[PDB]
Amino acid sequence: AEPEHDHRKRMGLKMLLMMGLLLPLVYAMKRHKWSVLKSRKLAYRPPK
Amino acid sequence: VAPTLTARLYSLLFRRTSTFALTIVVGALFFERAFDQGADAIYEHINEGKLWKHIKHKYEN
Amino acid sequence: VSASSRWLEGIRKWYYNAAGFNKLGLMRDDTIHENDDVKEAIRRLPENLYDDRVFRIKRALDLSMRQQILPKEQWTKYEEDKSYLEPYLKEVIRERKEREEWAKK
Amino acid sequence: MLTRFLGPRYRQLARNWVPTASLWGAVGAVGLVWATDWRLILDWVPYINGK
Amino acid sequence: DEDAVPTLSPCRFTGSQICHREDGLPLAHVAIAVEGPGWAHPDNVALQVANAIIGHYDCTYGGGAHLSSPLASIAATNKLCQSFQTFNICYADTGLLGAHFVCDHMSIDDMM
Repeated sequence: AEPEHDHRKRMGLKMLLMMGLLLPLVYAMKRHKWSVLKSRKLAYRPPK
Repeated sequence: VAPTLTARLYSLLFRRTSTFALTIVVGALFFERAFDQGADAIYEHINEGKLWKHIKHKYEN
Repeated sequence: VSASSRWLEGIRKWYYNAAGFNKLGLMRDDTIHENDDVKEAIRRLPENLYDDRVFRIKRALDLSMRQQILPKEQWTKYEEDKSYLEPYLKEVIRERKEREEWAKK
Repeated sequence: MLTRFLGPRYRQLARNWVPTASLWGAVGAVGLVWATDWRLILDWVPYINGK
Repeated sequence: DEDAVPTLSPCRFTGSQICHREDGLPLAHVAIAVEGPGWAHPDNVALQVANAIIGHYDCTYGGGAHLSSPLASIAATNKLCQSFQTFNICYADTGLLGAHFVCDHMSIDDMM
């Protein structure tokens, strides 16, 4: 029914180990560029 | 050596977007080897005798 | 004068706290949907109320971005909540409804 | 009609962008080498001849 | 003399942004800088040259399109500001090296 079986599970392991590197790294890449915005401090200074 | 090495990396390899790109490309070739090695070998070790790569010796020539 | 109208008030104060715009320093009039009637009443706001309004919203969208909330101290007390827009908004709709009756004859 | 571009400044400015342009072909070829698995070249590389 | 004369501490450069937004004012002032080496350093001479090449502009400058400086030329042709100036302020062991300008609200990007 499914000769690809062991080939697909092999790619799956890679997919799992690859995502396991990339997801933290892509996250670390976003977290960086938003770090400017995430730590910005507002002050309002109107007259009187 | 253990602190001033991210530094050494950056000067030599990361400043120039050429050497940056060269590093990622040179670095990717070496990674594709080491990964398709290691992970295939991880995948080997989790079956150990389910696969025709191990059976091979049974039916000779 | 009344036990029960203090209760409708307690229901109202509940829903207010429950809505939780307060939690991001907002006032009820900061939260209103901008339609044409609303848009104009913002136009009509005096300098200070306008500048205060832009700051409240700016502070809130900032919190909303960082998924946070004010100190409970710094939230907007239900009683302390001024319907600064109300009279303007009412005057706008009032003017529009006039134009609408005139358009009918 | 490219007579315009022949003078001292232009040769300084080419001479400026030369080490960069050098490395950009290094990037581009080695990428093509890796992406096609060029066989002919890659046999030379220790480690990477996995056969 | 003898008691509690201290030397200056070194000053940490951040690199960082301060934006004080006020649309009631008719033109924008931006001032951008990287960190300078300060008074002593031979690099001041060379930086000052590079600065000189970028130079300065002002809308009262005689003859605009034909200015040597590619900043100042494009600035004048495309009416991209009212003023700019390069600078290198020195302190002991540090300083501010960059430029400051002044322009319309729709120039701030192009000028940048």
